[PDB]
Amino acid sequence: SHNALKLRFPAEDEFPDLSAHNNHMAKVLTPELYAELRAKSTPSGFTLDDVIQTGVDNPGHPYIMTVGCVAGDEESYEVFKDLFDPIIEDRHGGYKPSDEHKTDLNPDNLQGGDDLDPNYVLSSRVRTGRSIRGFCLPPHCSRGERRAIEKLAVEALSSLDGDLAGRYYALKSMTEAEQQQLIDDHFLFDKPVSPLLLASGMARDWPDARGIWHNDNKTFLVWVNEEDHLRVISMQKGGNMKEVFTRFCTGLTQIETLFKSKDYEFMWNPHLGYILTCPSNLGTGLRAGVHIKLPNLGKHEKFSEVLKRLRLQKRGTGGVDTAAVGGVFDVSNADRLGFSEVELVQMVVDGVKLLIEMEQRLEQGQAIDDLMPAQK
Amino acid sequence: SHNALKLRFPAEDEFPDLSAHNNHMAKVLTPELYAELRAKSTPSGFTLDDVIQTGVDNPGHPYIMTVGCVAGDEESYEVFKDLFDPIIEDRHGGYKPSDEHKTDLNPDNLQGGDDLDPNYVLSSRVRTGRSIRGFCLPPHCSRGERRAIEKLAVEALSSLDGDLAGRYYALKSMTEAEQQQLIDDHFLFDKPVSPLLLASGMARDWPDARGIWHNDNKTFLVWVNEEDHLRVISMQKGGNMKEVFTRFCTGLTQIETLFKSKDYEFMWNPHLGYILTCPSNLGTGLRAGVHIKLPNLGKHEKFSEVLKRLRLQKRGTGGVDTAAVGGVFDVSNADRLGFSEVELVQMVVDGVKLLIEMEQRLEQGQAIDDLMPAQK
Ligand SMILES: Nc1ncnc2c1ncn2[C@@H]1O[C@H](COP(=O)(O)OP(=O)(O)O)[C@@H](O)[C@H]1O
Ligand SMILES: CN(CC(=O)O)C(=N)N
Ligand SMILES: [Mg+2]
Repeated sequence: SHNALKLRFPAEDEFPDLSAHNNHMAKVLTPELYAELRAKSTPSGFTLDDVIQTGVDNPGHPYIMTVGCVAGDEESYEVFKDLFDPIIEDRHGGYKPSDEHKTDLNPDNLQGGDDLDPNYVLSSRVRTGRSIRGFCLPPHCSRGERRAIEKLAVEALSSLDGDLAGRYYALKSMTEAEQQQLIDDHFLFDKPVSPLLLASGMARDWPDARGIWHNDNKTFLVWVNEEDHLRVISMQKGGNMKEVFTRFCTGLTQIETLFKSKDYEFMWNPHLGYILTCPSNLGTGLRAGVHIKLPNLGKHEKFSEVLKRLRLQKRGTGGVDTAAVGGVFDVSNADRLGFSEVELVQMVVDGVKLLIEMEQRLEQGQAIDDLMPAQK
Repeated sequence: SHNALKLRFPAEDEFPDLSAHNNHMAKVLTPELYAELRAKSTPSGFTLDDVIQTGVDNPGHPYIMTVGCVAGDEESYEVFKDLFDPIIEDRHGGYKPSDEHKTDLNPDNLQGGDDLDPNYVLSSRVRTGRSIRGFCLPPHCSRGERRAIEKLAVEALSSLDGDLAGRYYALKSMTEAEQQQLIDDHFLFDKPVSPLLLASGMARDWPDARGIWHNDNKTFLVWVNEEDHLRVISMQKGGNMKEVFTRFCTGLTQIETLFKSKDYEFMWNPHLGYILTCPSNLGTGLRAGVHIKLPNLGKHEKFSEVLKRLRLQKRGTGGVDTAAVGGVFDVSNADRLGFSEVELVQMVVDGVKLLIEMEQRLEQGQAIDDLMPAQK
């Protein structure tokens, strides 16, 4: 109806001015593609203008190119595939429209990874996101859908016991004390301040139906209705990535089984893996990483390059840890789609091991050139 | 609340005794203005008492006229504008509340200054400072904020390349000899001995989250978290001020670009230019100068007159808190607001040549007074 009104205007009159923009959406949205897709709509009523709104509002930057678009439901990726495919291929370094994504949530396929030198790895974690099929994604979901998702999530999470026994914390009723504890634990999320997220409409009705759940041992954490229906995180001190990944896989499996009993399932397909709001999170939507002490390597000229070759990413940290050590970094896999969860965790395990060997060499004041890896 | 307690005492009982003080703050702070602004506070909690403490604690300075107050966050200049505006006007030769700041980082607009006499100018340097919006300034920032700033600065600076490729050296990671070596060679900020630094609260937690980043040749350097979040410096031996300035403009613009790509912006506004801790560093926050041998002029009557005439300030060989040794004076532009960066460097280039002229004649007994220029 509203779209019907826009259709009365020539396509070029509604076409966004992206002359100063720098995001994936802007790169692919040609005057032709816009005229071609602007009349389309998903069953929930999500249109091309809805998909690209955030990319129009947020120009992005030359160096850091943002995605500039979001899916509003599972059908968005199909209906507007001519937009998403090029963006997906570009963002995930060559992932073709015909490629297949393999999912592997079997910890036993992981080789080693249970002994990352604790003298360097302070903590390990693996996180992902999931969408419940049948409901619209955060940018487009109604208060009703969101509340239904929250109910489904809470039921399941409250059924978990033993190692995964825990409790739910609704943001709405959260006390100052709970809020602080969660903040000290790095388990809290607030209303997004990022315009990329705000412009998509995902922050509507905040904090209605949003919540945080974590097990009593504080090694398993779930965020409900934030960027995606569910955000799942497994973590713990030390470098036992295998243990962290095992809890990750077990937790996801149990939750899924709980959903299936009520006839619900995660959004997933052979091409895009698990479906999520932002194209950059498709496939495994998995980020496996470690907080690692690398005071020597961190100050080395080829640090960023080595990470790149190992297909890893880094971020500095701002805690007392890096202050005392003089170089603690948050390192994780860079890939998301076209690699299974196992292969992704494997690259972090393998990558970290080499990082540690280099750090030790540097400690001894030796060279690390012979240890340099080739781009993987 | 502490301020609430103090508000229980009449304003006259809390009013500081500035009878033996000689700083800009002292020239403006009246009992009336104090009573009017003492109940105010910024979102961060910075109060008038916090703003003026250093000026109450420090009646004067052995080498320069001091401001006597500091800003604790970007909002300080607005909430306490009735204090700052008069000071800013006095410190920056008449800059009024209605005036506008102009920027000009175009090296090409600088004429000459590429060959200041090497027999006089030992080295040329151009520096400025930048504040990251959203964080409190050094007088008030928490250990957490300061650590966050260092984190952001290190990741950004690690992207510079070419002649600007560099490395970060955390203060806490240098040996005692390494730190003093950099200080004595005029590259690193001195130890927290400054009277302003101590009294304003900027020495807290030292040396936590403080450090210096610089390229291989140490011709482009960045101080992290000293008196300002960032102090960008370009320097080299000799008198080729133009090359120093060109490198300065280049590096500076790349730095801003890198921060923008991360959704961060420097504190700035049309009126005050770039926002820094000390009002004396507003606008361009630029201090361009040379280390110059002037044994004659140094011990001359109207030397301070020629400098005040040329809008130039003199400092010791080791900085503002030091005296000139071996006849080597630090001569730089005095004002920073109301003039563009190019105009500022131009005044230093033109000024130096007049200084060398006066020197060349004083060394020939031809004590000249005709060279005396008109105050610009
Ligand atoms: N022209 C110059 N050449 C070399 N070193 C300089 C020059 N100017 C300043 N320095 C050095 O910079 C340091 C800081 O001095 P200060 O007076 O505080 O300057 P600023 O405020 O600009 O940083 C000192 O160590 C000083 O020796
Ligand atoms: C107090 N000072 C010195 C300084 O800020 O470094 C002034 N320039 N007013
Ligand atoms: Mg200084």
